Amino acid sequence: SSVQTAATSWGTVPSIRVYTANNGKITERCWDGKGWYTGAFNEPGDNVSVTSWLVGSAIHIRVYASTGTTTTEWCWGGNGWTKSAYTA
Amino acid sequence: SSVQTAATSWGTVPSIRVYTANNGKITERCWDGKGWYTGAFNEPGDNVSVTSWLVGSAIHIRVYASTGTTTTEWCWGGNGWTKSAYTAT
Amino acid sequence: SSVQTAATSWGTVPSIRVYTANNGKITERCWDGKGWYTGAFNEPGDNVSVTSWLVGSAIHIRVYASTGTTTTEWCWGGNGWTKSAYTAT
Ligand SMILES: C[C@@H]1O[C@@H](O[C@H]2[C@H](O[C@@H]3[C@@H](O)[C@H](O)CO[C@@H]3O)O[C@H](CO)[C@H](O)[C@@H]2O)[C@@H](O)[C@H](O)[C@@H]1O
Ligand SMILES: C[C@@H]1O[C@@H](O[C@H]2[C@H](O[C@@H]3[C@@H](O)[C@H](O)CO[C@@H]3O)O[C@H](CO)[C@H](O)[C@@H]2O)[C@@H](O)[C@H](O)[C@@H]1O
Ligand SMILES: C[C@@H]1O[C@@H](O[C@H]2[C@H](O[C@@H]3[C@@H](O)[C@H](O)CO[C@@H]3O)O[C@H](CO)[C@H](O)[C@@H]2O)[C@@H](O)[C@H](O)[C@@H]1O
Ligand SMILES: C[C@@H]1O[C@@H](O)[C@@H](O)[C@H](O)[C@@H]1O
Ligand SMILES: C[C@@H]1O[C@@H](O)[C@@H](O)[C@H](O)[C@@H]1O
Ligand SMILES: C[C@@H]1O[C@@H](O)[C@@H](O)[C@H](O)[C@@H]1O
Repeated sequence: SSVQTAATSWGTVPSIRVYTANNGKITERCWDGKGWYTGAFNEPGDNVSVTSWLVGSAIHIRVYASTGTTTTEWCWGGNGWTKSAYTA
Repeated sequence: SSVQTAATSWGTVPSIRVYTANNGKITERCWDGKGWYTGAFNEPGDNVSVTSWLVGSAIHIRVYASTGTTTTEWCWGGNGWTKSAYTAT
Repeated sequence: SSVQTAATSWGTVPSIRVYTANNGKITERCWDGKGWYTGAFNEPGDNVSVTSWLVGSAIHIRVYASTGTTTTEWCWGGNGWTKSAYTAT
């Protein structure tokens, strides 16, 4: 068995976010040009994927966290992480 | 066990496509700014990844669907999904 | 069981790189507009993800290769692949 990761990046610095599903929990490591740090994202899941887009200089991120057949969408728009009503 | 997903997005609306491998079948959920809907993509696979690029406002998508060691490339270019001749190795 | 892939792309040609974890080894298939070929990337891993960004016309790629709880970051910036000091948590 191994952990399962997902990655996204933006700009040219770059900024990078790496998500890791490990024993039913997803955590986040972050690079903004000056070291890797532990990010605010921490939610349940056995599987993770991610996508992101910029609106001007502001990053928007969607993290799809799945356990069993249930997928939860987590949303970042600059002010914290919230789960949406997204339902597979 | 759990399902396995892959996601891609484009533009600033944005549009998002989320692919889910579940019991050997990959399906697709779609967002173009006005609700989530079930997409046209439905193909066999135990594993899925995706990438996409824009040419102007036209989206192009490649979905890599795997079973065993066999990886099949599915292509969207505005007018349906088609399997390419892509092979692993 | 099945292989596990990750994909990235850039520009409008486009270029595409597909990474596959297969029996503890990750390999790479490449498209630059003129056929699929086996890429330089070949490293151990049971799981792979990837991201890339352009700086002008130069592609930069990070591949995250995991075995157990150990994740290795492999870096391409035009001159070959090297591992960084990236350590999970
Ligand atoms: C996208 C977001 O990134 C981190 O959020 C932290 C936020 O970090 C960033 C900032 O340092 C960077 O240079 C550019 O933008 C980002 O938003 O910074 C604030 C403090 O200003 C907090 O530390 C945020 O946690 C992650 O922690 C988030 O989970 C998310 O990935
Ligand atoms: C990329 C494509 O998206 C869906 O295709 C549907 C298509 O949707 C899109 C459109 O509504 C959007 O605003 C921009 O581009 C797309 O083409 O719209 C037609 C009706 O106009 C059908 O609904 C298509 O199914 C998915 O269903 C496809 O699988 C694919 O992801
Ligand atoms: C990004 C890189 O791509 C391959 O590297 C090969 C390199 O390929 C590219 C070139 O042919 C293309 O038109 C645009 O840029 C790329 O860098 O070409 C050199 C010799 O010219 C070698 O063939 C490199 O191997 C992969 O092999 C790398 O692993 C990586 O994905
Ligand atoms: C881009 C969209 O952002 C919000 O409206 C979310 O609630 C949606 O589920 C989608 O991710
Ligand atoms: C970008 C390229 O598009 C088509 O030519 C496909 O047949 C290739 O396999 C590749 O995806
Ligand atoms: C963008 C950064 O590039 C190098 O500095 C690496 O050592 C980092 O881990 C990161 O990927």
